[PDB]
Amino acid sequence: SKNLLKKFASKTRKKFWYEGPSLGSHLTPRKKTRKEDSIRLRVLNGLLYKSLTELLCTPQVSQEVYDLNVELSKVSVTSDFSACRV
Amino acid sequence: FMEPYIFGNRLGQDIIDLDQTALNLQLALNFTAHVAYRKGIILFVSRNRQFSHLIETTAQACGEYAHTRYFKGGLLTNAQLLFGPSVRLPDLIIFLH
Amino acid sequence: SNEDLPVPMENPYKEPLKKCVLCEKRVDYKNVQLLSQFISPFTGCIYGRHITGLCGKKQREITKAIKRAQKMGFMPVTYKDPAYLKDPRVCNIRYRE
Amino acid sequence: SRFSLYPPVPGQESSLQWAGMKFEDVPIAHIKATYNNTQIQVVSATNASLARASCGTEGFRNAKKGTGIAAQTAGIAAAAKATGKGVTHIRVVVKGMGPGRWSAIKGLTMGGLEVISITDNTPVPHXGCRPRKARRL
Amino acid sequence: AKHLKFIARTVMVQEGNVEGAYRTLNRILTTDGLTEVISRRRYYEKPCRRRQRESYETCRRIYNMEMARKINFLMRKNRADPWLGC
Amino acid sequence: KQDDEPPSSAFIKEYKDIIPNIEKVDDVVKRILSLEMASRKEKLKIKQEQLMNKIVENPEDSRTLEAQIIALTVRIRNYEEHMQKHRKDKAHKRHLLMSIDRRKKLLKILR
Amino acid sequence: IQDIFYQEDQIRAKFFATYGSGQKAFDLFNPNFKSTCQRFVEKYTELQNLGETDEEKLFVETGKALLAEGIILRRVRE
Amino acid sequence: KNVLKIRRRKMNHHKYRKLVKR
Amino acid sequence: PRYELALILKAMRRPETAAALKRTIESLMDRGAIVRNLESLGERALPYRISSHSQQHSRGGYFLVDFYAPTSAVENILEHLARDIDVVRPNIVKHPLTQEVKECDGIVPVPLEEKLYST
Amino acid sequence: QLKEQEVLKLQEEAKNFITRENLEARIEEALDSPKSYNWAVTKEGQVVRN
Amino acid sequence: VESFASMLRHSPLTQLGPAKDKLVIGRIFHIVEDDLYIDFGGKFHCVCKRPDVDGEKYQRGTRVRLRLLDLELTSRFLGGTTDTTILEADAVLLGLQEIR
RNA sequence: UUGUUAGGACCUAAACUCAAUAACGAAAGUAAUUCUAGUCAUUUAUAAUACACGACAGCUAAGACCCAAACUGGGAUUAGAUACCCCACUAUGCUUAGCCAUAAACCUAAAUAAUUAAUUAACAAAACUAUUUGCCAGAGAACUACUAGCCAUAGCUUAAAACUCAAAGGAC
Ligand code: FES
Ligand SMILES: [K+]
Ligand SMILES: [Mg+2]
Ligand SMILES: [Mg+2]
Ligand SMILES: [Mg+2]
Ligand SMILES: [Mg+2]
Ligand SMILES: [Mg+2]
Ligand SMILES: [Mg+2]
Ligand SMILES: [Mg+2]
Ligand SMILES: [Mg+2]
Repeated sequence: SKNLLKKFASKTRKKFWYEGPSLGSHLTPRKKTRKEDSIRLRVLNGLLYKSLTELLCTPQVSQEVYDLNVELSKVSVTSDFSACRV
Repeated sequence: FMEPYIFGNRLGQDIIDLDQTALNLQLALNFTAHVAYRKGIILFVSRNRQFSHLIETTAQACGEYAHTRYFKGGLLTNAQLLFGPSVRLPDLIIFLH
Repeated sequence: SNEDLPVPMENPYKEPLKKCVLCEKRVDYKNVQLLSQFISPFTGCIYGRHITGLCGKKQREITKAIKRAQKMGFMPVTYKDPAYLKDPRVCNIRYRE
Repeated sequence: SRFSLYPPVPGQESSLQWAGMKFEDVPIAHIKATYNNTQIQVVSATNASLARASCGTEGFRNAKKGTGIAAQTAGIAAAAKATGKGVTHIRVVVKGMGPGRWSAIKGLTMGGLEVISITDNTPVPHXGCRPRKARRL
Repeated sequence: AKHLKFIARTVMVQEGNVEGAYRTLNRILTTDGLTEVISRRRYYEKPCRRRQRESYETCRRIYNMEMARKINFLMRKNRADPWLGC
Repeated sequence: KQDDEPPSSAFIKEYKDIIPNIEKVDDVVKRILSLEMASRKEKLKIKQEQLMNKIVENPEDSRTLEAQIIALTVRIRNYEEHMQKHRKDKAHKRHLLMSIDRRKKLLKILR
Repeated sequence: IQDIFYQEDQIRAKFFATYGSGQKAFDLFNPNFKSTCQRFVEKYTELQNLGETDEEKLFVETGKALLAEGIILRRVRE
Repeated sequence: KNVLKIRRRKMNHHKYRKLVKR
Repeated sequence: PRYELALILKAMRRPETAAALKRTIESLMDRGAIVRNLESLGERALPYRISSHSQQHSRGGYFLVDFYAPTSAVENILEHLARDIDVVRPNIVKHPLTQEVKECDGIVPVPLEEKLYST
Repeated sequence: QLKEQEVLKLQEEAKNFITRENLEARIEEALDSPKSYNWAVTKEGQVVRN
Repeated sequence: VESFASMLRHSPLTQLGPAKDKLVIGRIFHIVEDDLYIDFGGKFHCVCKRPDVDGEKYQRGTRVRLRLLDLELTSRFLGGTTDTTILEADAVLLGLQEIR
């Protein structure tokens, strides 16, 4: 009947989402700026920031690395998506 | 618009009635034969890249034409610019995809 | 007409619905050992249903039992009891180093 | 056969000692890290004051009083007074979330004190007092 | 106040690694949401303001989690070209 | 008040006709299943049944206008007792005035 | 769109729940392939033609018949 | 969606309230 | 109705604890109750320090009393128990067993389009 | 039938209810035998009782 | 002449039932570096990775064993009107089939 | 004054996490715990000159008072600063009685029962039929003047004309 999410559902749909089944040229292992690219690179930087902190302060990587307990300043992937800069 | 032709849904995968396919294929093959009989131009068109070489090889065997590459905007509506003054357009286009 | 035509029926292979780890179980305020499995060891804060993995109905049942146990003198508010630190881990959350 | 982050449970018996004292006996270093001044106090397990320091007492003033390096100096000063009184191991209860929250703990380590644990006691009301109104800028 | 001291929000230092313990305590408080709670309790957020923020953050989390699914889903097809030359 | 108020020793409507058949039941069991150890809601199910017998020709039917009117008279008298203690309860004051108006509407259709 | 469900599926669902998929691998390139499950359903049908009315009787008898044939049926609850 | 029509009413009511005060 | 008392008692020796449970259960009977069962849960450390009758308590004896009583007696019982000097904290609730574990067939999830664009 | 059974069950259960006559005796039996309502669960859903 | 309805009822794919966690035999028809394109008799092929053990054995025409998961990988996304498909199947390569 | 107190008092005020939930209620509104009372059947839509309600602010009397805070005072800034920032402290926010009856009281969606195809002004929230009531008829003047009713008295509801203009307004 009354949905609080309706107020902001349409605003966040252009800022945090794009339509169509298209993946960026950069996202492949191997131009004109687009808004979808900003979304496709913003989410990866957050996932890698969340996921690369689940390795430094966890035991999977190694025993010395686990002891290092390395917190991260920021994660930022290159627009070309050639490599990452953690 | 495809639901008329679907025999049913087998655990999520739509099945195509092969009886309607047989009737429709008979008409389509029959039409394609009279066009070829009358010496019309037939163009095979597809953008599926797995079958690009097969479809180009098929057209060459038939004696007809294939366009499996990127289709330029205006190829048919603006043919005279793209091809020349008196270019003859295809009389039939077969869309494998 | 045709003997081999498909027969209407409910899906024989329909997969069962997944249940929560507290489905069809009694959540009691006096069972502080079970309630402690859904709070934080350090702060004692109740976990959300995205961490606990419970359904809505059980998430509310655990929430009410924790608040009742805390307010009646059964469960500590600010931390998890050290006795229950060894109980199985059922929540998708990691805190160590 | 591993280290436990969880403090030795009070009232029980443990195998961990520091200079022949149990966890319940180690003196406590109370650090109040606010956004302007970082104060530090060390007390015995019977709640007797041993050392005290702060960015203000060290001599910093105004905006310098609330920097990381100002708290580090305050921690080193508190360590020196406590070390004289006979303190080698401290339990660090750090209240507050200001700039010298960590720096005060780093100064205490630089001053020759051995921190065995770090607690946090930042006040978190459970529903409490209305905070002051948002600043417009 | 009426609870026991040194059980809640307490971490133990391992091998005199006082920086590693402090980094662990912060991840615990950040994960339990105490850091965000203390940040927002410095000044008063009006009830209408609070509701607008929570509805926006919820919708941002939905569209972000959904965009992650779409990239992960469409990244399976990301591989060496099998039909090079056609 | 009203002529009839259910006694404290009366059984609830679920076991009203079941305990009499049972040959012998203890005093304690009779007290547990009486109206003394029940909520007020149970005491209202007994009041309604008594009125249906004394008024309706076919007490088995509860969907007749006469039965619906009896259902609203018990509620109205219940809401009135509620409002005598909770003088500033505005939700139940609305429940009382809306039930009175509902009864008047049904009495008009019955007439 | 009609969901395509034949009467054999009632039997097939039970076989997969009780024994899983046959350890022999499906070969979907052979147009006349007979799987372990399809042999179970063919025998289960034969017994039902005789007139057995109990599903439990038809399921345990069919298992015995295939055991005589030598097929390795593992009642894997896991 | 501008608020211009609301601003005209805003000024009318403000000026009217000051007239009543005088 | 059927009510479950949750009575935390002062930590005492068995002679005095038994006297406290006789005085308590007698009060329930004096309020028109029918006691059904008595359970002990053992003496333990309280989750926090409770102050009753000008004394701070860290340990108490946990007991349950199952009984029946009229709806009007619940308040009188809690009032009386709060005045007793050997009762750290009395709490009457409706008996849990009177409430029956519901039956569930699983979790059919809500779609995300319904969550955002909703009725 | 259901209500007759439910009434009969309560009559049998009422045999073991507490009364003034057996109060002191029932109090001592309770103190001797403590009860525990604590149990835990696993990721699978099994109940673990220590 | 057999009818289409009969052909579908007696089809190996109809006998397979649900394709989740089923075992099937496939054939490698295309290889791209260490990626194997395997036809298991369905509409869409699957793509697996060359196993470290006996890598050289997996050549074109080699029949293998698979554990199916989905016959087509598809999923509707928030705000979509149709399911997005990657035109691929999901299977886990188990190893070579014994010729015997 | 400050920091600590596993010291005492207080029960004022407000209810973290749960809540990534979307329940209850006519709306307003409502989420610390417990208990008591309690929501329910009119076929359905359709009501005012009647009745009962109605956030916040405000008024009346007696209390409360942790914190917040119009106003006010003090300090900064500025050409000025009757402001934004800093500090202090009131009315007030709380309780109990009564009044007041207003909100962007806005899902800017009247209610109800159908339909999804024989249907893109734009944007928003797909289109559209039927039934009943309410409401609208260029913009401003105008949440104004006068009238009547009201515990309202610098108030609310009801609500024009002269006169001016050739536009005002909505979406892209
Ligand atoms: S899924 Fe059944 S109660 Fe949670
Ligand atoms: K609105
Ligand atoms: Mg004007
Ligand atoms: Mg001033
Ligand atoms: Mg004041
Ligand atoms: Mg109005
Ligand atoms: Mg509102
Ligand atoms: Mg107005
Ligand atoms: Mg006016
Ligand atoms: Mg007037």
